[PDB]
Amino acid sequence: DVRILGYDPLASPALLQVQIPATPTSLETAKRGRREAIDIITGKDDRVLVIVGPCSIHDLEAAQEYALRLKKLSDELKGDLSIIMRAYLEKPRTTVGWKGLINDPDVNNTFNINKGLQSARQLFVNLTNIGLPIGSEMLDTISPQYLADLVSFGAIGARTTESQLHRELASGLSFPVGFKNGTDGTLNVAVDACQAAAHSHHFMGVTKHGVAAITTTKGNEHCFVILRGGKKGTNYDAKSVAEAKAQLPAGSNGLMIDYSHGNSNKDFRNQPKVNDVVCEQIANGENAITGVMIESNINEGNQGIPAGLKYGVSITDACIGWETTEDVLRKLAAAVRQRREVNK
Amino acid sequence: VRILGYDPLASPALLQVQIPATPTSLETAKRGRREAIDIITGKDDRVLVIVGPCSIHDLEAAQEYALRLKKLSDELKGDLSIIMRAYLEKPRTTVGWKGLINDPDVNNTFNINKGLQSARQLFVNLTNIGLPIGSEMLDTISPQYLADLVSFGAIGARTTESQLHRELASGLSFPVGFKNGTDGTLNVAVDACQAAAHSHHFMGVTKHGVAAITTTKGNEHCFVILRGGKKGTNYDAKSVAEAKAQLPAGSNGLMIDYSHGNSNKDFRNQPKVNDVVCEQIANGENAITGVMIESNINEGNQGIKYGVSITDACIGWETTEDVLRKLAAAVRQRREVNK
Repeated sequence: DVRILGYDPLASPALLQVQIPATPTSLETAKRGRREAIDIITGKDDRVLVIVGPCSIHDLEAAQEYALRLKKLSDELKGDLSIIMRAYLEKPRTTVGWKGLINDPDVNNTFNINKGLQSARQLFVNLTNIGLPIGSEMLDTISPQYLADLVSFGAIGARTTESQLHRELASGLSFPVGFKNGTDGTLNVAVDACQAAAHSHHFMGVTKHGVAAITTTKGNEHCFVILRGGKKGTNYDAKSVAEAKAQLPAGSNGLMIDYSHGNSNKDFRNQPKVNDVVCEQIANGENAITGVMIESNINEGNQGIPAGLKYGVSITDACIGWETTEDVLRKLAAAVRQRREVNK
Repeated sequence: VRILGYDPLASPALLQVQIPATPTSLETAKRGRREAIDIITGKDDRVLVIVGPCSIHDLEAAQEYALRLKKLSDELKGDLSIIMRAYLEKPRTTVGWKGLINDPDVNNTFNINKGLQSARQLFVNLTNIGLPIGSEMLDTISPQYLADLVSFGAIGARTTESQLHRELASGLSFPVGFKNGTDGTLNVAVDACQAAAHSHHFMGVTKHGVAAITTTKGNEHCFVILRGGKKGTNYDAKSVAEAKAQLPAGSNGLMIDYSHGNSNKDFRNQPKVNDVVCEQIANGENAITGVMIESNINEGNQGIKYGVSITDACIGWETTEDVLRKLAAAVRQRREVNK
């Protein structure tokens, strides 16, 4: 313990779950989000699954406002799109920086993780309680025990798609899991991850009672590849999509395309450009594209962490604002309708 | 719905009572760390060598290997500081045998409590003969059971980018080598060393086997391991010059893995990589402070024979002697250059 400063007590999952119960609405919402997401990625439904919302959540009330606008849009476009809100609680850093709402809910380097788990769970109940399903990046392998009952979708980030621990984690999650392609822009690691996660694994993990035990998973048949560009370039276009389709094994689920990150080339204004190219593929009969991801907030851009934060603006990566989001989604729903025409 | 179930797990503290370190084991681990630190931080002009099997599946074969390695270590100690690879955890490309801890019987029964007892008994057995050991830290819970015996940890190419493994390293009491990425570039290993040098706060399992919030202090003894990848091998002078060019101030010396990416998928290339690395060292390259060698009693591998790897192919004992004696010579030559 030369490099361990200390340990602080942590409430168990079971304890937090009693303290912050899911409402029946929250639970039905999470189940429905899972059902719709499965039906889409497995080709039973010809709608597109859309994971859309903030790069990260740092503000429960602004997250609620965003959610109410998203749910309204989602009610309008539900013939064409199954919408899940990005409610991301955990942020992998290039080196160091704010890791998200759980790790440091006060965003002031006090690292009050019990309050962070309380805030995260309260947030997930608040969003799902209005009938809006949520998804998050599953970065921590312990935190999902606190939150999994409320979640309809998990992502594994580009920096952890290759990680055996994250493939083991995904193999035991009760909802669909998207693996990002690697930061270098190649697909093989995400295809490999979906294979690995489809198998049962045995590994040490923390239970609802907060104790380590040996977990046996069943394997998760609802993992899919997310194309998110990378060093080798963007990969949302028809040729990259064809390339991806060629690498997918029998039994594979549909592809999801992330408009942001590697596919935006360091500029949120590019998300609508990626939309137009993806919509052209879909409208013209591409059925292997079953999902998209969009980094969207109330207002566009991002800001520094100095509290004196501007309302409704990301404190991590730059997002498109709400108004651009509505345009992009209506455009995407139009493309879904056209694809239906092509398929008849 | 996707959890079949949970089986009880002995706590780290329990297993530490059940399989105690000897005083020699503890001293050996401490010495291994001191020596590795002095090398990677430039205090000592010997080279640090992490050498031994791709993986351990057989404690008796590992012991006989250790006894040969400890004897060679005593011969070459003015020039090399040797730590044995005792790798218990193996990351797979998709699926396959994950190593001794996960499935000690190698038959898909997954008796993790027995794997942890075999792992700890193995680590005691090796350090008890005065030979320090090192392992890849894949599992973030496993180190609680074994850390007192370990002098070096590696983070594999597939997990150098993972925030969880950078957090882990920041709290380990020994030097940690981050492998470069599977694409063959070093940026992610440089970033990882930066990240692991900082204090972190995260949920982790304690010695009593319960989850708690850990605060780490940061690990200043992390270094980059050059291990090739898609982009090509990276053990040559140009690769080393490019690597030194991206190291921040305060960086530790580089380690070169002779195997994996650097071997073009062919264990017989490790002595060729040795020649090229020796030539740089002998001629005055002081940034190369460590090497890593996949070595066993007998050469090659086998699919799932005594002294032969069941994972990646290794060089055999005799080749290993020759490689390490040549390396030692290169170290002596570098001392001459630096005068």
